Amino acid sequence: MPAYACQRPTPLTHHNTGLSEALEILAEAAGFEGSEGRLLTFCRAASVLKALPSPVTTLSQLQGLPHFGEHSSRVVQELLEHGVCEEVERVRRSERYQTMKLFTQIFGVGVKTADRWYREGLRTLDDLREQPQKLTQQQKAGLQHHQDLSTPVLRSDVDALQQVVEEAVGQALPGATVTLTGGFRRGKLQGHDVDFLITHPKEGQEAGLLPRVMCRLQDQGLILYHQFERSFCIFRLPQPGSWKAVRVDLVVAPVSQFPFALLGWTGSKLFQRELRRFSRKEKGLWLNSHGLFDPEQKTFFQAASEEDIFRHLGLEYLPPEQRNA
DNA sequence: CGGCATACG
DNA sequence: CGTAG
DNA sequence: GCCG
Ligand SMILES: [Mn+2]
Ligand SMILES: [Mn+2]
Ligand SMILES: [Mn+2]
Ligand SMILES: [Mn+2]
Ligand SMILES: [Mn+2]
Ligand SMILES: [Mn+2]
Ligand code: NA
Repeated sequence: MPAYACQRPTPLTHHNTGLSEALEILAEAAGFEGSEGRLLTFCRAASVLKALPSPVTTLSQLQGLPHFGEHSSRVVQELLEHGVCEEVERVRRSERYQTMKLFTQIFGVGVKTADRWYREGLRTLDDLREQPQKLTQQQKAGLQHHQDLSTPVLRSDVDALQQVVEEAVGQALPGATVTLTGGFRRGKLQGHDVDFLITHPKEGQEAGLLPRVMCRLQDQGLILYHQFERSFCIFRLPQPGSWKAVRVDLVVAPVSQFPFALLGWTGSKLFQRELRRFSRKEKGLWLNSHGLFDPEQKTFFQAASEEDIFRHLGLEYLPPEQRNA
């Protein structure tokens, strides 16, 4: 088992679901306390289990696996022996965890804002609604639409959104293309948001495109909220006899950068952090969603595909459906 | 022990 | 500070 | 919390 998640296939569904979910509770709780290091370790240990070819049945099977030390191994041992881990259950039913999770899941609210609200005694969404004076425009939108935004987005929803985005993009710039990214590109059947990457085959024609796209969507009455190259919107998606709010991200990249932006926006989050860590620490190259930089020769690697990028990093190619780290 | 990814709005 | 993957 |  390789030590970096970008070195191993990770499918969407796997053979250690319960174990990985428990470790990801502890990872999330570490984040709510600001312990980014512990969050990462628990996230990586969870992802190792997702990559295994069969169920862990015995503690012996953890020996030699990367990111399993005393703590993550104890968690697994208790779940193997009792079907529950007392630490995990204590986190689950703690008022701190429940409230931080409820608050941070609001669009516009991060750990730091949720933490300050928690320290102020706030616990519920209606607590936040009673003092709108204390909210940003973005948070007011996230709270107004919170119920819809908590409802799973389905693939049928995605196909309808993509057609309307393509129609606005085609008017903004003939020849521009729309690619579905994020978790749907990794094969998920449901999601909590939809992500699109927009480019044009003639380098430079994409400049100025996103304002033109947004203005057209707004004029069609489709934009419930928006605020450049990245747009974090809330779309009005028609539904049987009604509609629902859906989070949509629209991103523009020049075709020279498109492989890097595709790679980054396709995720997963952990996969991209691990890929960039691997790039820098093992290969001495600096990766982001714009490009891959050699800091010794001071040159950018030209890529025509994701396959190019994996090759330039010395990694076996992984299709999106195996990047579910 | 230091590191933990790296951007944009 | 928020957002993204 | 774990790795190197
Ligand atoms: Mn026991
Ligand atoms: Mn997404
Ligand atoms: Mn998104
Ligand atoms: Mn840019
Ligand atoms: Mn230390
Ligand atoms: Mn970037
Ligand atoms: Na949030």
